[PDB]
Parts: sequence; C-alpha cells; structure tokens
Amino acid sequence: TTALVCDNGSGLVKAGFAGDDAPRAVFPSIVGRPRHQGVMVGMGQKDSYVGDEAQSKRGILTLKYPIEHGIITNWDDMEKIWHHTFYNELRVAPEEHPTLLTEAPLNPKANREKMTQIMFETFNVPAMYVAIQAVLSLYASGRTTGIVLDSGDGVTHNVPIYEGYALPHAIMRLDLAGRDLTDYLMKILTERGYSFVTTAEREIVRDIKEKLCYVALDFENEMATAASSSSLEKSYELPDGQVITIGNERFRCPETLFQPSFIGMESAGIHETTYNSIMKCDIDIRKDLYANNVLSGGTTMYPGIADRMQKEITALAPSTMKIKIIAPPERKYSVWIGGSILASLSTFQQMWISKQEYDEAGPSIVHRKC
Amino acid sequence: AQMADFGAAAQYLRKSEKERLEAQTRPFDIRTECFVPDDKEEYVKAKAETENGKTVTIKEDQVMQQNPPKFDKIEDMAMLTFLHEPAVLYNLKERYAAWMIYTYSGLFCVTVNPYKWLPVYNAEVVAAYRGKKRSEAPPHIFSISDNAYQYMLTDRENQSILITGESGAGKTVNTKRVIQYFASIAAGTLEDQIIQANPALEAFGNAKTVRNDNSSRFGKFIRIHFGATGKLASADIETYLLEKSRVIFQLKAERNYHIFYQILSNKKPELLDMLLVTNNPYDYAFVSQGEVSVASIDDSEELLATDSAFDVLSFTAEEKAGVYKLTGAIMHYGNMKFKQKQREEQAEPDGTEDADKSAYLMGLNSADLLKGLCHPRVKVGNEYVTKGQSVQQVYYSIGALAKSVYEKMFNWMVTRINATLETKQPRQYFIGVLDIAGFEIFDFNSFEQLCINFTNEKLQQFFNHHMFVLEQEEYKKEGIEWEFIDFGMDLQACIDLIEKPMGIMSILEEECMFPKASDMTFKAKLYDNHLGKSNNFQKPRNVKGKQEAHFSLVHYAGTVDYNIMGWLEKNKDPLNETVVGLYQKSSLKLMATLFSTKSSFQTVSALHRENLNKLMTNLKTTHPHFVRCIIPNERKAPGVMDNPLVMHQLRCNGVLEGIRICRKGFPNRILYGDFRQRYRILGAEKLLGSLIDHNQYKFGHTKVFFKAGLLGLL
Ligand SMILES: Nc1ncnc2c1ncn2[C@@H]1O[C@H](COP(=O)(O)OP(=O)(O)O)[C@@H](O)[C@H]1O
Repeated sequence: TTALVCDNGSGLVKAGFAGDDAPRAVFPSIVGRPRHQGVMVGMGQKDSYVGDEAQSKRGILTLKYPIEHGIITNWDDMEKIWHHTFYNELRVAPEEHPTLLTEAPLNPKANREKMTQIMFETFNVPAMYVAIQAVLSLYASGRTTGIVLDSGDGVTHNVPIYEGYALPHAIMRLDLAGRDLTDYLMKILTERGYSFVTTAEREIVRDIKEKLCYVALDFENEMATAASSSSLEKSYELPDGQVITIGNERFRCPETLFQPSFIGMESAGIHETTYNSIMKCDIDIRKDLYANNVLSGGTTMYPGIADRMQKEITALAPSTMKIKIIAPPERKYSVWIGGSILASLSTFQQMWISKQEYDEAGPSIVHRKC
Repeated sequence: AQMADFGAAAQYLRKSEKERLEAQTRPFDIRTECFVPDDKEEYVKAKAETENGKTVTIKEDQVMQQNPPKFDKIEDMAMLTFLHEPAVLYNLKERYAAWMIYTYSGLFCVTVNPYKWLPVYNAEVVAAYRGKKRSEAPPHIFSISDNAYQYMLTDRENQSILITGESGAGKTVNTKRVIQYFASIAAGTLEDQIIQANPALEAFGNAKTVRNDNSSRFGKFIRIHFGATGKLASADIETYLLEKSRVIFQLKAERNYHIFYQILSNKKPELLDMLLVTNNPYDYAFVSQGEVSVASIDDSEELLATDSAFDVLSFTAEEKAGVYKLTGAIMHYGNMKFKQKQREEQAEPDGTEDADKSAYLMGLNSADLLKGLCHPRVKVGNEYVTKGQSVQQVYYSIGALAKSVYEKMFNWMVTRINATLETKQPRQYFIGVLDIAGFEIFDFNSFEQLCINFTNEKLQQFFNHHMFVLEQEEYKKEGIEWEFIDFGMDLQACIDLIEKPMGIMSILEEECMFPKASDMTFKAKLYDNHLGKSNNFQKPRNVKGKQEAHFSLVHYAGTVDYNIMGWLEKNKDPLNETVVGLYQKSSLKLMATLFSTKSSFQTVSALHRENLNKLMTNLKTTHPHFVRCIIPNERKAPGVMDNPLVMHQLRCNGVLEGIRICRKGFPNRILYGDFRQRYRILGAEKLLGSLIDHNQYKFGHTKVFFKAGLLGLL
C-alpha cells in the first residue's frame, strides 16, 4: 500500500503520495476566521476556512498560522489543517496509508510526541515516521555528503552530513526566515508611504517579496547605485489598482539574511553560520563539505543568493578550497521530493512506527527509537 | 489393428505388434546392466566393474540400472520403473532412431525435429484422429489438438498451448501444422493470413543472439477463435512484454532488432536519404555495441520481405515511411552529445546536427526538443516549475524516450495486424497458442537473462500447479487415499524471492533510487539481505579461467550464476513528460496516433513484472496444454541426436521436473487384469498379499499404483 508524505513547514503544506515526482497539494498553512458581522440570513457561513479557501475570502477574515518557528503553537488549528489535507486535498482515508511527517532539528520533544499522538489517535494511521527536513533535502539532491542550508518560512538550519553520517554537534539552527523578511519589508515600506498592517496586507507584502526582491552581490555599491540612478525601481499593482514603486527595498529586504542586525538580531549571516558549522566538523571532511553546500527551501529562491553566498564563503574559507553552491531550480520542494524517495525505499519499510509499537510504548516511542 | 489405417505412416506412429512382441522378450539382466557417467556421452550402459567399450570402476550408488526391455520402446515414460536422466535420454534416443519423433511425457508432449519430410502429417489419412482421446491413439500432437477441441466444446472453457520456442526450428513447423489442423477441423486462409504479415514480428522482435540467429524476444499468444458451436472464427494474436532494453544496450557478439540492419543494408537509398542517414553502422551507438552484421543471413532480402509485408498489410506510403522515420530517429538519438555547462552542473549541447535530423523527422522543433530535454518540468500542485539535470539524467531520458517510442510503435503495429486479420461474426470461444522463449544458461548470464529465467520460473510453477491438481483429481477418482504437500507451488514459492519486495529486483530498484548507488554497494546490500538467510542464494564459485559471477541462485534448471555489472543502466527508466507532450503534438501523424492517449521512478523491473503477472492471470483462467520441441543435433543431420546438447535442453525444457515429481508417486498406475495376467507365476488381493512393502501399491477400483523402482524386479 502506498504511503503519504506531508511536509508541513510553517508557511506551506505540501502533501502527496510516496512515489510521485512532485507534491499533489500545495496550499498555505493558514486558518481564517470571520471578523465582521454577517447580515444575510441563510448565507450558510462557515466557522473557519483553511488553506487557499481562506486566501480568497482573505478580505473579511483574520488569518493565523498554527506554526510559528517550526513549532506547532495551536493544536486545534493544526488538526484542522491536517483534516483538510487528508479529506479535501488528497481525498483519501488516513486509515489506509502510513504517513511520513517532517520536522526541523533542535525543536522541543513535545512537538513530535503530540504529532504522533494526534496521528495515531484522531486519524488512525497504520504507521508513521518523523524525518528531518535537511536529510530529505540531501536525498533529493542526489548525494550522500554535504552541508545543506534549509530556509523555509519559520526557521533556517544547517546540517552537515558525510557519507550518510550526521554531525549533530555541528547542527546550527537560526530563527529568521521568510516570515521575518516579510515583516521587515512591511516595516521598511512605510518610509515610502505605503502602510500594510492587516494580515491580508501581510499576504500582499509576501507576494511583493516573492516577485520583486533579489540579493545584491555587493550591498554597498548597489546601495550607491540605487541612490544615483533610478534604474532599479520597479512597480507593483495592489489588487485594487494603486501601483506602488519600490527602489532599494528590493535588495534591502533579503539582505537581512546576511546582516541579521537589520532586525535587531545578534546572530551572524547565513554565510557565516554555514562557515562556522563547517569549521565545527572534523578537519578531514570539511574539504568535501566546502564543495557540497546544498540550498533548500523557499527563502533560498531569491535571484542572486547563490552568487552572494559563494562570494562570502569564498572570502571566509582558505584560498585553496573549491566552494560550490548547489542550488537546483526546484529547491523549493526538495524536502518533499526527498521524503517521497525515502518513503519509497524497500529497506525503509521496517523503519515505520507501527500502531502496535505505539500501543505498547506510548507517544514516547517516537524519539526514543525512531 | 487400430493402426493399419495410417498405412505408411503407421510404421512411424506405432510399430506393428511383431517387432514389439519380439522386443518385449529381450534377455536383459537387472544386476549386470547399469548406467554410468561419461565424458562424451555423459551416460552409457555398462556391465564397480563396468565395461561398454570403456572401463571404469565407480561408486555403487551412482549407477543407474537400465530399464526393463519390456518397456524399451513405450512412448510414455510415465510407466517405466527406473526414472532417471539416462533412462529418459536413451529412451528418446531409441524411439528417435527407429523413427518416431513423437513422444508422450506424463502431461507434456515431447517431439523432435526430424529434418526429414514425413507423411505423418499429410494427408488426412493420418488426421483421422477425430473423436479420439490422447491415451488411445498413437502419440501425435494432432490428437492433443483434437482433445483441446473436445474440451473447449464440452466445457465452454478456453484452452492454452504452451510450446518451448528458443529452439531455432521445430517451433515454426509445429505452429504451422497445428494451426493447419485447427483450420481443417472447425472449417487465402487464416494460416495464409498469419504467415503473410509475420515478417513484421520477425523484423521487429527478433535479433541475432549469441547462441542463435533468429530469436523471438517477446511472447506470441495467438488466439484462434471458434464459433459458439465450434466453427472457427477470425483469430486475433496478442503480444506481451518485450526485451526493450535491447533498444539501447547490446552485449558483445550480438545485436538488437533486425529492422535497423535491414534498413542499413543500403538497399533502397530513398530511405537512407529520407532519414539523412549513412550506411556505416559504427556511427550510431544504439546498434553498434556488439556486432554490426552476421554473415549467416543477408539483409537485402530481409528488407524486401518486410516491404512485401508492409504492402500486403493495409499500410499506405505514410504507414511505411513514417515507421522508417521512427526507426531512423531512434538511431539518430544514439549520437546525441551533451556537456556540462561551463563552471556549473547542467548539461549543455555541443553540436545539433542530430537534433536537426530528429526534429525534422518526427515533426518536432530543435530548440523545443533541446530545452525540454535540458529543462524538465513538473506539475507541482497547481503550478509549473523547471527541474535541473545532470548529463547522465538527460541521457537516461533520451534512452527512455527511444525505448517508449519503439515499444508503442511495436504495439500499434500489433493492433494493426490484429485488425487486418479480423472480419467475422460475433464469436465466443478460442484456443490459446502461447509461444514463449525458454530458459537460458549461457557462459555469461546478465540481467535480461535473470528476467527471462524469472518468466520461465513463473511458467514452470504454473505448469506444476496444473499437473498437481490433475494428479490430485486422479487420486481422488480411484478412492486412492494419498495426500501430500502441494507439488505445484511450495517447492518453487521459495525461489521467487526476486518478486518479494525485499528480494533481488526489489533491492535493485531500491538502489536505483538510492543516491550514489554503485554495483559494489548493490552487492553489499544483496549479501546483507540474502547471504546465509537463504538456501537458494549462494556465493558463486569463481575459479580463474572463467568470467566472474557475483551471486548464484538454485532454480529448477540447475544453479545459475549472474554478473551484476551494469544493471542500474539496465533498469532505470526516468521518463521525461515534457518531451512526451512534445510527441503528443507532433506533425508526423503516426507519432500522434501512437501517443494520443489534485514518472522519474519507472523501472524496467516494474513493467516487466507487471506484464508477467498480466500474462499469468491471462493463463490461470483457462486450461493448458503443453508442447516440448527439441533440436536433436546442431549439424542438422537427421537420425542421430547429440546427447549433451539435448540433455541440457531437456534439463531446461522442464520435463525432467515432471519426471522428478511423478517420482513422488506412484507414477506407475496399472489395472488389475494386466498385472494379474503378466505376473501370475505361482483378484489382485491374493496376488499381492503373497509379497517388499505394502505401501508399494494402493488397491482401488481395479487400479494398482507403483512407485518407481518396483517393476525392475518383476
Ligand atoms: N520566489 C521566491 N522568492 C523569494 N522568497 C520566496 C519565493 N517563494 C517563496 N518564498 C518565501 O518562502 C516562504 C515559504 O517557503 P517554504 O519553503 O514553503 O517554507 P516552509 O517549508 O516552511 O513552508 C515564504 O515565506 C516566502 O516568503
């Protein structure tokens, strides 16, 4: 029987069947509830809308993400989102499919325990398993060695792997991702006059970010160039007319990934944490880590991020190593692709957590053995 | 008495009583005539002291006591007392010397190609078998066909004919003669119609094999239909799984399907110019891996036979030139060349001449082809995104494209032929004529051989199931209480580890998906999963002087050894849906007709296994009838068979399996009167209450049953 792969993430659910080339259902991980009154008797108003149905009724709803920083902080909303994913998007019965869930490293244990308990009790899955997003990303890249930099909507993390062995002491996790860039853009756009405060307006700004923003190879002279001419200005049209034009915001928004001090964080840029994670590994494997930096997740999709990353790491590393940034053109779904590859392996069918093992051991089965 | 109506053919079908009665009284001893091994014969009579022209003294539990001369020409070895290899071997040798090329084997039908015209088939003077059973007439396959007629008419159930076919000849003539028989019984005929367009199959599904020169690399399952009352209707043929890995990869001293070389014979320059193709085979890789030509056949006459076949078929100018274009384009694929994009990991083209050829041919765009190959695209939810590609992945895509093109073209020609031979009123019943390749044991076994051996394994287990249930029925019939572990399934269910989704081919695909997987890693995983935990899985005995194997399995045809080098290249089939969409729009109308009708994982193993299971379901709903053709000698001279070749054949033909299983009888099942008369030297209750073991027999309803090794005493 086929298995389901349900890469959750903090900004986008990507579900599908193990063995496919791409996720079958990709929709926002969001739950909306109506704010306003409701006057038309008999309209049949629902209590809450999930997914991209909440994205079209966006104007009258208040949107909430049940996942903040890789951590599920609202379990009823997450239950709603899973119920939707199974019954309305995939249109299956969870009682007949093992489920492969995914999670970021270095986040609380209660997260996995509750995932397992929810699945087994209120969905009656026959078996389940909770992988790590970086390992699956490496599976999808088609290699067994490299330091993968995953950057989704909530959390950015590096996992160095060599010959199939993880170095858990060198895993570095950072908590700025797509959503903090969206917020920084909402805040930086006010100095041109545009004011987005609603959650719907936050979605609008996310679209602006995905369409107009890029990473500058050299931030300072790019800034001076934007100050001199006006060849960097582009225009965007909000969904009521009202075109807006942005200038240096285009590259000041994703620059925060390399100078997290723009949002008052103390950490180092993604280039520097990648280099530190490398230099925390054994001196014999870091030459092969230097040449297999695998990029993954949506926040690594800016134009020019691989070039800036390679320039920075090259400036940091010794002048003899070959820095190679591997950025596939479909890296936004690398975790799901790798998860399907994994769940399809024949040698994996003994790694599931059967219902009987759960009934014996409790929800603590998940991290204690698998 | 009942044979002289075959006249001049009676001498062949069943000898007169005189020579037989003088042969049933030969003076032979049970303790001075045994069988011992040999270097040239491997099995010889002898007199431990043994002499027959050569003397050796060996152990006394390896000799085979020769059969009693009471039975020394019986056409069914199911009644002998000493069932062993040389027994059956020399029995067939003798019955073939005194010319009777026909033989019954328990449930099979072993016939031998005589290399000599015989009136044993013509005229109807011999085809008078009408109404008779198999047991009473001389052992002719026409009696088998008549039994099939009777059964299909009396049960309204479809029937099946399974002949062994990898023998070069004997397959052809036997198929012809049986289909002629069926034409006669339920009467520009349908046989003419069949053999008209057969060059199609000969040119598309046949190639020079290292131990052959015209081998069917697919299964031919002819469905010859009958009326509701039993008058022949039109006949539609069905084809099945094809060794399509041959399209790209070929071993040394072999070659892929003829049609390439037939075209390449430089016979009709119109084609070689329409396809912008030269005549040197060493310039197109998908055919120039092994040998470019075999001197045992000319290609011009083959091209002309195929042209004639296209003409007799309903093909137009387009239904011929388009197929030529498809083949030419598959060949121009073979030298598509790509390089990594400078400083980065992406295939980039270098030279597009072949791309121009192919785009013009198939009715495609050169730029569209190149980019869709270099930039695959996926349907992600409700969106489209491009995928990057390494060079090897794109080469995989090219090979898969060529394979799918060839395969669907083949299937469409199959449907075309099935239509061209179909015009008839509504029918109900038919007889299945299943032609299939046989087992393979070469000096260098590879993946395709594993596939074919697994197919034959399934078919042999199927036959064993059939014979098991028929024997169980017969034992229930005479009230003979005897039960046993199912001979049909259990002894072989353990050698299909290859199908269990942890076995050989399963682990093969698992590695195909596993990154950086190597044949060494694959061997490691295999040994982890099966070494020691399986009895059938064993380490090969690589003694210097032969090519190295990597594992050894015990099939029913001995213990086979394989070499796993290059199997990832054989099994991977990541299909590129972008170029599929390109095909589904092409201007070349044949391409569109082929590919008219909320991917990256396809393995040759998967499709092969599913087609095999499909054919198995096709069979298990019917009633089978088996045939065993043998090529007696390689020098094609009549009269004498070379015993080691024929012995290896009969080993792989599986009849020895039937012998081994009937050895678990009671294969000898006699009436009361015959044994009462023949052995009265002193109703059967008193005759066998005199004396041995009392399990040697099972008395029921005037039937005595004997285990092998008992009537050598009588
Ligand atoms: N083309 C793009 N350019 C820049 N940012 C993008 C692009 N596409 C998506 N993003 C960002 O990626 C985030 C979603 O990425 P994703 O990998 O789905 O995260 P998760 O895996 O946590 O759901 C969004 O916050 C969005 O801002």
